[PDB]
Amino acid sequence: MTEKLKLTKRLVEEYRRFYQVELSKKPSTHAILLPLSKALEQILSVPDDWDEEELILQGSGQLQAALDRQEVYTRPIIKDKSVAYETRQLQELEAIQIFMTTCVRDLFGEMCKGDRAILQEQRNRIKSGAEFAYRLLALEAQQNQN
Amino acid sequence: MTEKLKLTKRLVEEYRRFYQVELSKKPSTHAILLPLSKALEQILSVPDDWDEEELILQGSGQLQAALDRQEVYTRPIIKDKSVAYETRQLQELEAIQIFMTTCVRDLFGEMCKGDRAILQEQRNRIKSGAEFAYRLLALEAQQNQN
Amino acid sequence: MLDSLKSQFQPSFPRLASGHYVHFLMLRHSQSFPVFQTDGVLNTTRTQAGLLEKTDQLSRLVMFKRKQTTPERLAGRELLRNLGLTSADKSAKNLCEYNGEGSCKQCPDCILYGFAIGDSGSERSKVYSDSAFSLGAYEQSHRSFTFNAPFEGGTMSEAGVMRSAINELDHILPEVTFPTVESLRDATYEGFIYVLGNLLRTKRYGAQESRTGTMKNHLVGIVFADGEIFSNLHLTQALYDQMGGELNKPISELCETAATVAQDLLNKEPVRKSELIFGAHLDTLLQEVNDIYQNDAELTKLLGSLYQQTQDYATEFGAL
Amino acid sequence: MLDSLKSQFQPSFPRLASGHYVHFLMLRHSQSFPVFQTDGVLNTTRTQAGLLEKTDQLSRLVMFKRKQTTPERLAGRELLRNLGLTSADKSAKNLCEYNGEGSCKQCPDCILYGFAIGDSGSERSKVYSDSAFSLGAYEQSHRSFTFNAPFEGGTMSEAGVMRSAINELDHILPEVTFPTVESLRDATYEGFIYVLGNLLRTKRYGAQESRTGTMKNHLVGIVFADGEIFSNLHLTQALYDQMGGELNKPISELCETAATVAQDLLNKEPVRKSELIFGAHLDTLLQEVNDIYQNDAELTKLLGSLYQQTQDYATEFGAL
Amino acid sequence: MLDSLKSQFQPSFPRLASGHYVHFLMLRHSQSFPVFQTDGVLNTTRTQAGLLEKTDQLSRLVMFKRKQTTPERLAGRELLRNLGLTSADKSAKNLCEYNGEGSCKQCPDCILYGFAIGDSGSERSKVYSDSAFSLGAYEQSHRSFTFNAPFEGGTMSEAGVMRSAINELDHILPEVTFPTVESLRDATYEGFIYVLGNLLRTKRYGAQESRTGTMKNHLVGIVFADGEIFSNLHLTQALYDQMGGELNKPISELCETAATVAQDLLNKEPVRKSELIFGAHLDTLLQEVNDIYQNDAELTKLLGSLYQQTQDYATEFGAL
Amino acid sequence: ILYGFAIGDSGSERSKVYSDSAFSLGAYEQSHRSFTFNAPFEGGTMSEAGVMRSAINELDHILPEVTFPTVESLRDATYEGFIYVLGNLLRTKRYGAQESRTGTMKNHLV
RNA sequence: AGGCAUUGAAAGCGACCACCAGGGGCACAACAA
Repeated sequence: MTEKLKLTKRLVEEYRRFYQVELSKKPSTHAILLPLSKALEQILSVPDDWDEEELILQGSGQLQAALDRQEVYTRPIIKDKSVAYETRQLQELEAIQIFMTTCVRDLFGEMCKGDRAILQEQRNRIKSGAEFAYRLLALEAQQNQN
Repeated sequence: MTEKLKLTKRLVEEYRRFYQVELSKKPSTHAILLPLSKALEQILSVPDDWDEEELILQGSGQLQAALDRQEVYTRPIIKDKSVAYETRQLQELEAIQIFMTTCVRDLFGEMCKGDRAILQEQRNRIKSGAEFAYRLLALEAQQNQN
Repeated sequence: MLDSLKSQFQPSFPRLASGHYVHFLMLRHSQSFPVFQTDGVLNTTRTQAGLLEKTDQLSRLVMFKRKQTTPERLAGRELLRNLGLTSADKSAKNLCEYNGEGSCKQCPDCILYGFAIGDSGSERSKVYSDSAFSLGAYEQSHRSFTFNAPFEGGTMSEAGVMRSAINELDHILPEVTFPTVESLRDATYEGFIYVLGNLLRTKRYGAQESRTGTMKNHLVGIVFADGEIFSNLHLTQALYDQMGGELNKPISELCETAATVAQDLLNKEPVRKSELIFGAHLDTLLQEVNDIYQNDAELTKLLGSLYQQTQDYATEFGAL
Repeated sequence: MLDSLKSQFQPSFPRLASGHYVHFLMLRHSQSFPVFQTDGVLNTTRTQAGLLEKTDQLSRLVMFKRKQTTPERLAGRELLRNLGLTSADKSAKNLCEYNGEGSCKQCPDCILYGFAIGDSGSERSKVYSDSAFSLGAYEQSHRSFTFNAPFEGGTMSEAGVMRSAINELDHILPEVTFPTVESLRDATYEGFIYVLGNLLRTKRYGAQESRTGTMKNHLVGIVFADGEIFSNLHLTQALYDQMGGELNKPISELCETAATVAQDLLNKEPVRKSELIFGAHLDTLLQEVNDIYQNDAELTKLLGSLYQQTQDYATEFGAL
Repeated sequence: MLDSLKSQFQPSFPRLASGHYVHFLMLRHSQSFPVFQTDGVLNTTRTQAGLLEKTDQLSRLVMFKRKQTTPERLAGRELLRNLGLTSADKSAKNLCEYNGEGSCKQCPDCILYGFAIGDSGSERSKVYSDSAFSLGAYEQSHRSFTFNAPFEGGTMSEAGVMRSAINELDHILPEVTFPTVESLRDATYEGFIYVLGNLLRTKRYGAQESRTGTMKNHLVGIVFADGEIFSNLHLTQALYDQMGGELNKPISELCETAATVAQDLLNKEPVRKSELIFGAHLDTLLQEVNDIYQNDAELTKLLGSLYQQTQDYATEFGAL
Repeated sequence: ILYGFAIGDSGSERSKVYSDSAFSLGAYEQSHRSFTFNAPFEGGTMSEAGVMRSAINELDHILPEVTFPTVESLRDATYEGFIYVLGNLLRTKRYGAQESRTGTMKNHLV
């Protein structure tokens, strides 16, 4: 199947589903690509003998335990007052596990061939494309809402 | 799957058999990880100048002593069944001892290389994996019928 | 001593070098818990423990390449600014941005330690380092310390929520020793007093300077030679070999063993060695260099001269 | 030892080469973090692991071609300048610009390592060299280090805004070995001591020489021969197969394994071999070459003779 | 082995051809980054990938027409000068200037590889050679590297003026294979040993021999025939088809496959095949030839005899 | 501006005031004791309502008359910056853990 | 000297930066007989 290429927009929309900042706040690159920076840091930092399925629970837990280190203004699931908080959390933990499995299989495993040296040389380039893709998606929402 | 997926699962399913905060209380990270925190703390707080089998028997007694301070609704192996004191106490002791066999002979001894330095730089990540895995299991066990 | 050595150096910086190396051979003893890190862990590498005996593997800490040149270098720039030979104000004609397009082309820092971006080309360093290694094993030379950062209320809660400013950090212990060689190519006598001055006068290394990383650089030898001598790793392996794998011995004894190993190794290098300053000749040389750096008139004369020597280099051979 | 070998060399450089190769078989061990790069990444290539038993594909680092001749030349040229045989000053009668139009056409570097630009023609190098490969696989032999460059204020934001002074680079680890066979075609005895001089006396390789990339060249044999012996890749693969791929062994054991594979490879070459200098005969050869390079009167006698021989070549057969 | 092969050959060179081809089947493996260029790019051409099955077009590298005969020829001439059968000094009765008048017109190079400059006619090469093709596609088989040439002061600016010396060159990767048949017409037995000697004793091929282009020639068969067997492109396309393009196989499995595709093709050629030296008979014959080329008495006798044969030919039928 | 800061989009500034870790002049075995501490139920006993709540452990505390020689430093200051920094050194007294109960010290400037 | 009782909650980082300039052919040989 095709998933050996063309990943980057789905990778960003899959975290934009649970974490956001508006470009009207004039945010840092560090505040835009925050979820992907935690995911790539976890993949590259933990010992290289560990394989895919242990990384996902660790990297998701590194990202749930780091978005709860920030303001509910940035969480467009936990901020929906229409829903009971345990069911906000059931949605939150399935968004993070679905993003972070795309970061461990699709990004690291397929797009970077599962090699930490290939991932490391092109980390800054991957990140850059996610910052631009985030802005591109932010400029879609104001189009569909008007 | 086995070589780290079963290790990273059983690391929490072996404490869920003897320790459970029910998640609707919205409990702390410190309250969920109470077995693994005191197991990894007991493993780092002594050097490898004496053996893993001495470490299990001293550590299992310490973990069973900390859960003698817990309220009984947190110990499912005493709360969730009605059977004689000496037999429910023996199964609770063998669940505590077997959890401490994986924690020393697989998590510390193989996955952390048997080396305190690579475990110590990794505690926050193996804690965040175990944190995430506990909620991923507990909220699945609660909500999979919905 | 220095009155004899003036003869060994060049009269002005040359266009290309000529094999007039001077090597400073030193032990850098840790005090006050240093941090040498790059990716959030202390830097370590697997190595052979010794040379002939003690062939077994040992992981040792590494003071990675730049972390030992740039503390020296910046302590030099500050002295050039105390003496008024270079400046920090953007209105001044002798301004020197450290790292930028904005750099001077002509101060002692730029011509000795080198520069790279700009339109006026670039200049390779005349002072040469390499990464330096702990004489001991990493397991017996580090400890990790928890740190916290609470609210001024003396608590980790301000609204009854927890502040989450907790982590632990890996620190190198005191009395850990990194054996090092820095080497200098085709300098003048005043340039030698500038870089030697930096080795002696700079004390703080690595991360978090404001709180840790004070070090005792004991200079062990100064060797004038026709080429470069042994690596830092080869000196650490030779010194662990000679110390018998029992490094847990006094700091003066470790310095005298290093003087004895350095001279043993120098006899095996295919370089002419004009002058070898060890023992009482080094203790006397250091004391009269320590005298230069304590007398305001001599230090201002010597470093004023280096400035000119380097403005001349810049205008004759450098970035004009 | 060397008193016997003068019989095997040519008495002066010949117009065309008549098959008098001297080969230097050596292990280049990393000491501290070299950077062997082109196009902004460590050069690495896929190869068979070893010749016959270990037949899996294996990515290994490549010390690409010039990166192990250029340090040899530039250390030699500096010695020609210390000895005053050549000069750096643009007025002088014995000037040699490197790698430029104003190159000398008659000094020992020019005849032994060659030149090409300008009207007087070109000369091919008498020193022959090859790309060298890491004995181990790339994944166990490199590490990536991040680096930053703060403003001298000790911050990344002195201007009130972040510097953009942060990126990462890949460096080869210590104890990584690159097997190599340099060759010298039709030299004099004095040319042999000059080229062997460089191999034993040069220490720095790759990018960032001023900060990194010290290496320890262990010469494991010298072989006088009627032709060219094995490629670097073939020696690398033969030594990996001889080590059974368990490369985590002491450097001294790797050097005797290198000697004892190299002799078995030499037995399979359609080349007459006149003097295979290995082991205890190489130790006494290298100790005799050291006591040339350690002695002022002996080195200046010997390399001056090379100058004349090379001048004579230039004015009889070369560039005139 | 060679003691039986002596029968197949003719006793002296004839004036007109008489059949009697010997075909040297080779795989040439790259070992270290060859450059095979004309006009500043790697020579490359579009061809069908393989004969019957994988009939898609594919671009492959071309080891062009001379690049696989001048290395052989010049290495044999060096041997003729080492053995003293020819000389390179002017005012000697056995001179052989390459590519001029004053080519010897009597030595084994002049007779086997031909001459055509000046008075006294021209001689057709008895060694017949061809352009060879990479078994793999150009995209899997090359890389571009950048080359710099900084000033000797260690940077790409010399007075703040930049140095215009950065280009890139394309080089063929290691372990890429070039299938070949080179062919010898009307040789004597010593002439066969000379030509075979050149094929086993040569090691460098491309541009920049001084730094690059070591190769490993595996002779995979020797076939005695009345005339020319399949083309070089045809062996390459047959070998590619036999693997289906699964070319990432170790070099022994690749040489053993080449021996079997070569025997399949020989059975479809309208040529009487007197002798087919393959496998255990070939790795005995190669050993018996290594025993000649490692022995001064055998080699001086054998090529001295060729000299007479080629000189006899010169005075009876050739230029004398 | 004197002791430094780092979180924010506004920048960071390194401390002008420099410290080491300080070390005890005497050895550890001559300069500490470990003290038991217990936390009863305020009815005055370890029985909470019929069964003991456990709250006794020991903690290790440095003795009085133990000296930590130290050298602080301040760079590129103004005179009023020195009056602030020397002031803080002279005026503050509560150093360690458990400020509310212990770790009063006297800094003697020598 | 006894019974007893060796802890307990929480927190597990946070911000920003992921480069910068300048070089990108230089010399000659285009047939020899």
